Amino acid sequence: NTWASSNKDSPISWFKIVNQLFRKDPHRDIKEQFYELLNQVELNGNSDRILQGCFNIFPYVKYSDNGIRKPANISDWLFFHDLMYQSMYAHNGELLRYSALVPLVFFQTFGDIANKDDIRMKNSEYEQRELKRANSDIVSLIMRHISVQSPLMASFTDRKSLIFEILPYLDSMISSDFNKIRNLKLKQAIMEELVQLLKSFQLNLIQNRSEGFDVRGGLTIDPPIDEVVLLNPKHINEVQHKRANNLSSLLAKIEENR
Amino acid sequence: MLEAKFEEASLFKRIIDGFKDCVQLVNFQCKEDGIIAQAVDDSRVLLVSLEIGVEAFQEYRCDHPVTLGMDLTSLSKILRCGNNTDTLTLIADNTPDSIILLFEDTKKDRIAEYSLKLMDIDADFLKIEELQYDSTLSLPSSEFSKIVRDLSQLSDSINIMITKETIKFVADGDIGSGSVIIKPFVDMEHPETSIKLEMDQPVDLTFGAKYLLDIIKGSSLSDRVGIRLSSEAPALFQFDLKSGFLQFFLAPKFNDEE
Amino acid sequence: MLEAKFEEASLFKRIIDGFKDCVQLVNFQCKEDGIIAQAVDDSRVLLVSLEIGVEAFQEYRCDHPVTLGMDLTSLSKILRCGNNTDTLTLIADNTPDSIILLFEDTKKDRIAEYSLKLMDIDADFLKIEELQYDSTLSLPSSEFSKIVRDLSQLSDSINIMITKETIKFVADGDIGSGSVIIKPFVDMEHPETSIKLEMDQPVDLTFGAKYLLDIIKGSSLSDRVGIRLSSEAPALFQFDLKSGFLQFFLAPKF
Amino acid sequence: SKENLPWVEKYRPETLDEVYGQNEVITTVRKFVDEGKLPHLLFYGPPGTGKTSTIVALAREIYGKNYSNMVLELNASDDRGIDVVRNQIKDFASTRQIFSKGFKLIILDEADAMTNAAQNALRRVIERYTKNTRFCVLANYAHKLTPALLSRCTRFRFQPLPQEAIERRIANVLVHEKLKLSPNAEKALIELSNGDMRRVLNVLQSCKATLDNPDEDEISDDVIYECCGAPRPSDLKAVLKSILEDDWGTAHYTLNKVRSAKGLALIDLIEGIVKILEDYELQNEETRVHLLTKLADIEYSISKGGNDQIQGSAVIGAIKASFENET
Amino acid sequence: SKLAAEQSLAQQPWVEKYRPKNLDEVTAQDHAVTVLKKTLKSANLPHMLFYGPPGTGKTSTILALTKELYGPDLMKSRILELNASDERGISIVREKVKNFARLTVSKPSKHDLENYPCPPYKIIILDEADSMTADAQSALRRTMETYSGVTRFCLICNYVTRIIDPLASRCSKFRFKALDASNAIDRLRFISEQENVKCDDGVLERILDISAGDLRRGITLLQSASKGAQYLGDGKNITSTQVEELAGVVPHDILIEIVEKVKSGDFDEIKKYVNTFMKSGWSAASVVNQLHEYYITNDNFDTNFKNQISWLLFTTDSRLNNGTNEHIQLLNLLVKISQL
Amino acid sequence: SKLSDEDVLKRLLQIIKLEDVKYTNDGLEAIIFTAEGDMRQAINNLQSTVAGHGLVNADNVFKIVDSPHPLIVKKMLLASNLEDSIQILRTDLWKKGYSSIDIVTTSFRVTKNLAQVKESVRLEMIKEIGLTHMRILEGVGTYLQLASMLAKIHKLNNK
Amino acid sequence: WVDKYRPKSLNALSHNEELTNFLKSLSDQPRDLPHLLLYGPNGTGKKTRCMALLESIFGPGVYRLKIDVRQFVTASNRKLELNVVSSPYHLEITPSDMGNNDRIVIQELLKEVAQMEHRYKCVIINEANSLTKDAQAALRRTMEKYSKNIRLIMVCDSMSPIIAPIKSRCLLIRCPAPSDSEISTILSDVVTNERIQLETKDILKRIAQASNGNLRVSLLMLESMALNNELALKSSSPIIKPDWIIVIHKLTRKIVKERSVNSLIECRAVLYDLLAHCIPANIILKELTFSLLDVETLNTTNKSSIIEYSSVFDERLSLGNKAIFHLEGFIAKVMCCL
DNA sequence: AGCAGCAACAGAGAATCT
Ligand SMILES: Nc1ncnc2c1ncn2[C@@H]1O[C@H](COP(=O)(O)OP(=O)(O)OP(O)(O)=S)[C@@H](O)[C@H]1O
Ligand SMILES: Nc1ncnc2c1ncn2[C@@H]1O[C@H](COP(=O)(O)OP(=O)(O)OP(O)(O)=S)[C@@H](O)[C@H]1O
Ligand SMILES: Nc1ncnc2c1ncn2[C@@H]1O[C@H](COP(=O)(O)OP(=O)(O)O)[C@@H](O)[C@H]1O
Ligand SMILES: [Mg+2]
Ligand SMILES: [Mg+2]
Repeated sequence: NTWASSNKDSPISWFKIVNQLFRKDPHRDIKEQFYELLNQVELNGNSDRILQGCFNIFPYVKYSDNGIRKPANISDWLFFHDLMYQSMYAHNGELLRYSALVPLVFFQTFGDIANKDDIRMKNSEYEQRELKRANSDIVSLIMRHISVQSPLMASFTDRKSLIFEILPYLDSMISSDFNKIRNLKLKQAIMEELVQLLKSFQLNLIQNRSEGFDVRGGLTIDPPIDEVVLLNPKHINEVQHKRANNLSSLLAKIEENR
Repeated sequence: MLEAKFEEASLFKRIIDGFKDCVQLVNFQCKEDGIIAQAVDDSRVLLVSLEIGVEAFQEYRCDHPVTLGMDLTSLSKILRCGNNTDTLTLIADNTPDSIILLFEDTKKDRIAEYSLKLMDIDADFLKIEELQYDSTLSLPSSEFSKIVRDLSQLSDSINIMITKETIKFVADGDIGSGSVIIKPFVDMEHPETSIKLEMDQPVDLTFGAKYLLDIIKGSSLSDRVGIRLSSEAPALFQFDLKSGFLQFFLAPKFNDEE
Repeated sequence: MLEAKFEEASLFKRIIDGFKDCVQLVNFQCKEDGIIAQAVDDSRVLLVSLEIGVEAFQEYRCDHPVTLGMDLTSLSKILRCGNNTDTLTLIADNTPDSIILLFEDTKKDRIAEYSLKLMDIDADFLKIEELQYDSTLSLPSSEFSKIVRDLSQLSDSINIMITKETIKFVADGDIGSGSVIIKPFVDMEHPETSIKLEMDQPVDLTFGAKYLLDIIKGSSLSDRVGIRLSSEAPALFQFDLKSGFLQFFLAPKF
Repeated sequence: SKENLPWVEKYRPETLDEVYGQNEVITTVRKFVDEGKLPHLLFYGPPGTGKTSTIVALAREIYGKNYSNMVLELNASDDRGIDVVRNQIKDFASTRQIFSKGFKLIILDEADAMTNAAQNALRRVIERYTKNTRFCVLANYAHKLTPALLSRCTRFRFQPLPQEAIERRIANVLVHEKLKLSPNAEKALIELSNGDMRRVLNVLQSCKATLDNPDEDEISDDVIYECCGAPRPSDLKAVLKSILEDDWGTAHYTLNKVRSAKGLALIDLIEGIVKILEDYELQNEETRVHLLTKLADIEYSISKGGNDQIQGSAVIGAIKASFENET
Repeated sequence: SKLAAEQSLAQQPWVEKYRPKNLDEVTAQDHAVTVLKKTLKSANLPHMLFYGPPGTGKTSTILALTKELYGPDLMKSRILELNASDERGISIVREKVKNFARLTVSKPSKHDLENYPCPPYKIIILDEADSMTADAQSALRRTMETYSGVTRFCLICNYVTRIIDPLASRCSKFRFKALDASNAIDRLRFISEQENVKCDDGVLERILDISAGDLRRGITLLQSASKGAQYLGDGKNITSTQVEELAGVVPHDILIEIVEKVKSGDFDEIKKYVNTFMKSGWSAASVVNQLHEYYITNDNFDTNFKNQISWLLFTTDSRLNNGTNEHIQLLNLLVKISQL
Repeated sequence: SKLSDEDVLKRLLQIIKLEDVKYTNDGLEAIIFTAEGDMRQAINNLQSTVAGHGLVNADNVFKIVDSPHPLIVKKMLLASNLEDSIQILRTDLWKKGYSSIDIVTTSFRVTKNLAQVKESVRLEMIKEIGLTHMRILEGVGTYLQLASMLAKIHKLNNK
Repeated sequence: WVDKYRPKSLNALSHNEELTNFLKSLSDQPRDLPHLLLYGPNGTGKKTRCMALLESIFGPGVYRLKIDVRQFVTASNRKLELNVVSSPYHLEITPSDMGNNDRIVIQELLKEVAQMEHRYKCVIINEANSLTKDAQAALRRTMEKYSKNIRLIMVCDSMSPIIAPIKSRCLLIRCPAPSDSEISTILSDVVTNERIQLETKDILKRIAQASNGNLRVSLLMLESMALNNELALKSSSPIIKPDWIIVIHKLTRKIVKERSVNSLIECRAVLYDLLAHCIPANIILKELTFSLLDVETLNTTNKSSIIEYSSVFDERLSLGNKAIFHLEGFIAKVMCCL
């Protein structure tokens, strides 16, 4: 148990301040608690991380609920914080003094005596930002591939239209169950059109042979469209099993054409 | 195979000093009549082209041409072991993954041997040299270096203008303007200081000073520099070697083109 | 108009080397008896003052004084084309927007000509030199440079103390203290190595080492350096030229 | 020659007797300098009040005509960092004068744009070197200065120029130039100044240029209003009356014809109507709340562009709905 | 030389082809050009700050002034033009602008002083000063205050509020007025006659009416109408309907349908009609402006309704001026005005 | 910690005794009031008043060293009627040359450090003082924006 | 497929005859051509019409284009990497492929292309709505200084984020979405060329009624449902809807079914899963609001508040950068309304 | 999504020694 020297010279972990922002002590004046919390938020200088902590915690916190309006009032503050944070890169940081007020709105609105347990937290945003960057880089690479092959397609394809319209249909076409098609000629014609589509988008079939002793090196599409299109974890498993048989047939047809 | 022994490692070191900095990748090719090498910078405004005949070597054997590409930086990093007076032998098999540089002192004593990793570069040697250029001139290379070093300070562009019996270098920028005017002349007291000029048509071209600065390095290989200019093609700056030459082809600025 | 031709571009290059770094703007003025130039640093503790008489030139013509201000950095950038042995001619009309530097080799061959943009500076030449200084001393400039280079390492302040027949330079800082003591002496084996001292009153002044370091550059213009100190004014360090001089006036640390 | 400088630069005060408007601070500074005790000064005030002119004339009176050499004047145009402080300001404060004997002066003009580290390094330079040099900090906003630096200097607030001093300066300019000015024109000129001598001098030069004559005539209100593009009180009150009493379509037509006959701007009309309605003795403050809120919203929207007709109709509707609560 | 310039101007769009070259070509901004012409004979040009709506002629006015001042020879040596396409941070303002201001004026030639006044100062203009950060703007304060003897500063902007108060006080404020039909009909008719634009009686005045104080957009619309009338080759005159068709103006009948759907109709019918109307590409700003004109001009609605319609249109325009979705804003506006 | 009134008064009395200065009780009270626990600022204001007028009186101290900026702002925000706050802002702050940025920023500080009113109304007043700040930082800083901010604060206080 | 059957000239266009005639009029004299801005609904065919107009201004080689790469250095040595679509007569830039570094690429690339130069080289700025205000301000003067060598053809879907100076500096051309009849006629030619089997023609009309004027979406959906019916469309072939539209519909069902914080958590999770898969938040908000208004359980009082909150939070999202921070707020406000 | 202030590392130039 070592903490005395910490109370002596160290501040309040931003996590401890977030858990304190959702706690009300019934034995102290609400105004004194508010000024103590304001001083702790100001001394920390990291108002953004405290607010992101408050944003991740508030849905799991117990708060006397009438119609979940409290959340509607806080979306307007959070929007005010985002405007203020954008303006900090444009203007000399005079606006930084108001950044400590937004976390204190959580204490006013959601602070309750019921919140005795510390809720642990994480950083979904850094993971979402890195994932959004990776997905944007994949999409930027597909858009470059279209620009090099499809001379006209590139003029009609916006980044948003590519993500929401073109890629989901392209993936649905590749993942379609060819085993239901009894007509061999029609199966061959569809496979020739799909090989032409894979060529127009420059989608390479790579045999991932990274399988420890298990006799099925899964075929993967490069770039992996699957990571951009497949939002639903249930659909990922169904699509992976169907694709494995289709991709082997498509690879054999690409090799035949080569 | 590649088997070329330079009497003095110094010659090869100065040659590579010429490719140095201005290019990253160099493609060498040895053959029955010698060694050639070409390197193009990323913006594609400068081509460095080398030719070393069989007679420039103390020993040269080639029964089967070999083409090899490499990173210039890696090569120069290794090119300071020649003691200048050391003997240097370039060695490679017919299907190399590396190039061996072997430096040896006269006596059996110190043998420094390197095995440099090669890069795969699509063989595509350019043959952009012209039959006739609008104007041709040669002058001491140290003089050309001074002319370039003067003007460089004033602008990122140095203009070369040629009229009958007149060569004029000009730079004009922020702090002001400068010019160096030279006239053809035969010095019998030693003709290596003469300034020759053959003009079939007046020329007036602009080059990016950063590139001319890269080019002046050739002074260390030859006393004189030949400059061939045309309004139809990249300019040629040439530094002769005993059996060979180092050439720099530089595209004139269109208005903004190095 | 301005029309001054230096026999060797080298002399002008060394003179400008003296203003170099320690000042940004220089105000030149050519006239019937020569050229003068003054530059003051931003903190106003150092004044660099030049005088080149008509005889220092190979050719000088002036029928109408011209004052011109310029950025020294721009000037030095251009001042490495002299080949040292090249001939240098400074040229300007009576109401100039630029100053022309013309370097030419003996033969008609190569002619490097520059047109430097001028700056407008309120003409206000200072005349802070004193009639008499408390003490005066001269010694080889290379010796003075070494003395300054020694002590500089120890502190940002170097003290100069003068008493009868004694000159003492001292620095004292973090790692310790240092001192260089020199005594007046006449060397007939070659008097350019002698150390003269005329003291009317003992002096003891402190200067910022960074400034003394700027000043030592004058060694390249003269074999000896004259140092004049007073408790009433900036110290004067002077480097004589053939017909002229480069002077550095430095205010003592309060 | 001084005949080529603009009127704002040509008529810059060179002595402390030419700085009008500021009397309580000018006399105190003169006494400080005559008696000898000149502390570290902090001239805080709006632009165009005469802080730079005051400190320049003060340094001139202190050091003479050689002011440009015995004073270290730094501003936002020059690089003012922590290293710049450490080297230049400390070397200036620690050393002495090269031209005469006396204390030094460091004029940190527009020091509200300095870095916090620079002020933290300078606050100990002001406290250490205080027997041989002084510090003068000029500021328009006192919030950009650290409290430590703000507490080491004596603060002087430059009030906006009053009517008497600005009229005295106008009379001085009319004496220096072959120009005549109407009394009502002079009053209108003082009205559109807000205590800013720069604006007065600029528009005076501009209306002298507008005269088109060899200056045998006078400058009336029409010249000033047509040159500065400012609305007249007559058209202002006419638009306000048509908005308050007349019909919606008639009010729209009146506003359109007023803003299109003289090319007036909607923002100037907004500010004028705000200034006029400030004297209106009104009922329960709800009307004032609605009026101020809607007018400020419309002004902030105009500050970013949009449809001028839509914004004019918005102003009309806002004023009307605000006054509908007064019944 | 000059003939190449004439041909390049003749093969240039009408916006650049008819750019004012002299201070007399300015048709409506007379108050500013009068002072600019008077100071042309004197030598006391002050620091200026042009501000106003876009397309009023600020850049053209300053270019014509600099030309009439310096001549086509000194036009390229005594001018420092900095636009928004260049870097204008604190570093640039401190180094480049200050070095150009501290430099001396270039010597005029013998042919310059014989035809042009050749003032003893140079001009540094900063176009689109709205993008300049306030610290880089405050850095210009003493730069323009101390070197005023050798250089003069001309700021150009659209929103005068984006420039700090000290800079706005140091410069003389010149407000450029909107170019409506009244003060620009002469220039529009001159442009039409110089290009043989055969139109009807009320076309040009209508064009500026669509321009809403913007001569550049009016000249562009006139050029488009002339091209569309020359392609047909019928030899007839341009009509106001043909002009308002290519100007993005919603036809009167389509607007009357919107008024009927707003007056009579529920949320579902209004939403369906808005979804159908958004299929045909129309700018929401133009629809809001036309609805505002119709509602405020029509003498058939109560004043209490008029205050609310004006405030709602103001809010809708303020929201649309921020890059929002036109469909959502238009639907919200129509729904809010339907509840009235 | 801050220096209480007694300590600064004792130090100023010692300095006056050591310097033989003519003073009065109200003048020293005004000096200590304008000092706000700042001994250095107190001694500086005392010396400035002495060298500017000779007699340390409340009138001289107030005419040379304007009253504390935050106190007038607090009295403006704590006004009960809109017209009183508007007149205070016009005469005390705007007619004396105080910039809008200083007014709004001083305003924010006063509110944050306010204790007369509750927490929620203080947060709403701080929110309103913020929009006016954003508009003034965008260059829309005028008297109308501060008037609208005061009107919104009063509307919040209007239940 | 959309790309296999696309017009390459002005005479190959099959809808908006008045727009084709206006384009022919504008391309009659190509040298005295001002800058152009094509605006209208997304999927109308403005990017095809701009290339068709270039095919009239220049030779047929305008479609033979190549993709190159260009590197840029900001303050950091970070080498902003941008690919360029270039042609021997024009070039295409899409500043929507990066963050706040649009101004650098715009100014530098356009100045290089303008300094190097029928007689001019056309420039196609794709998705001009993503251009930041600073990049638009930088392009403002570049549009006017170099008007004899560089002509801009900016393709956008809404002139709302485009500043007024840029709007004035170029002609504005509106591209209205094609009528359902023209879409049906195009789908007819496509299915007769692709050899599809239609039991009844009216299904094509329904495709138009499911596309809302979008031809790009119409042809893609027709081809997607032609693969499910095995190249033979019947009388009751199901309509193939994208996955994100189904997710948004399920989200609205969850919204109208349950209004609580526990459901707000899973709503935030769904929003995160949608945003992480390259789906813009403005389109998410638009579709969510439009499909929430379609809920017949709500009344006019609920729908008015919903559309007001959607407009407010659309302004918030256009003024903010953390899109989920506004999306969750809008969802919470809708939950509080219902 | 500036700047700045920084500090550290690398390259070039000058001086000294062999
Ligand atoms: N009190 C005054 N008396 C006479 N002229 C004045 C006065 N105040 C300002 N002026 C005029 O306005 C010009 C500018 O004055 P400045 O001192 O530079 O303004 P300022 O008070 O320093 O405000 P800034 O520089 O924007 S922070 C002077 O050159 C005078 O022409
Ligand atoms: N007053 C005018 N008289 C004649 N032509 C004008 C006038 N104003 C604008 N124009 C025309 O519009 C073109 C554009 O002029 P500009 O000066 O660039 O407009 P602007 O005020 O700069 O708008 P910006 O740059 O968006 S703020 C000119 O080349 C003229 O063809
Ligand atoms: N004139 C035309 N006739 C038939 N189909 C067309 C025509 N113009 C475009 N299309 C097709 O209609 C769809 C329009 O979507 P898209 O091309 O993305 O639009 P945009 O050109 O605006 O980007 C595409 O399938 C396109 O090939
Ligand atoms: Mg000032
Ligand atoms: Mg402009």
